[PDB]
Amino acid sequence: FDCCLGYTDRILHPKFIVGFTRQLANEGCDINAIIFHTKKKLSVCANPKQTWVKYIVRLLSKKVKNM
Amino acid sequence: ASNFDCCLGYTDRILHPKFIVGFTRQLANEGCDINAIIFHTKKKLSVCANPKQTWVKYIVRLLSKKVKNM
Repeated sequence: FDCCLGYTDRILHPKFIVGFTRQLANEGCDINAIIFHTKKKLSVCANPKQTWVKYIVRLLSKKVKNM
Repeated sequence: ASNFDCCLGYTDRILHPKFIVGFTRQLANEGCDINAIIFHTKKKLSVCANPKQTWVKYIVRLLSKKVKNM
């Protein structure tokens, strides 16, 4: 994605996610977004304020501590 | 589908947090030889980084804390 202009409505499970990128408003794009990177080598634009989005990011972060 | 582009080693060049916009985790238990943190940048040039290093752990934690507050 160059800029996310809209968001997915489909909740993903944490096991499917290998990473994320943050898009910030006024840093090249007009809205904020979390871009999830999946095990299928696809990406998904997600609403940063949604619970499931924060949940995946929290779990990814905790795993990195185990590394 | 294709096999993942494993990092085989880690950069020695520490990056400023302001240039890191995301990361992907590479896990040895998913078949690559080593664990790695693959940092993503605005230019789309990704960097292989050592998960045990302080500069890496800081940036991963910082991105995560910022996301929580968004």
